[PDB]
Amino acid sequence: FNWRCCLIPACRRNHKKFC
Repeated sequence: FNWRCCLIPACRRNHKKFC
């Protein structure tokens, strides 16, 4: 997982806060 989510749009949309 890591910040990979931050790079993925559909994921960072719900985990913007992660980054």
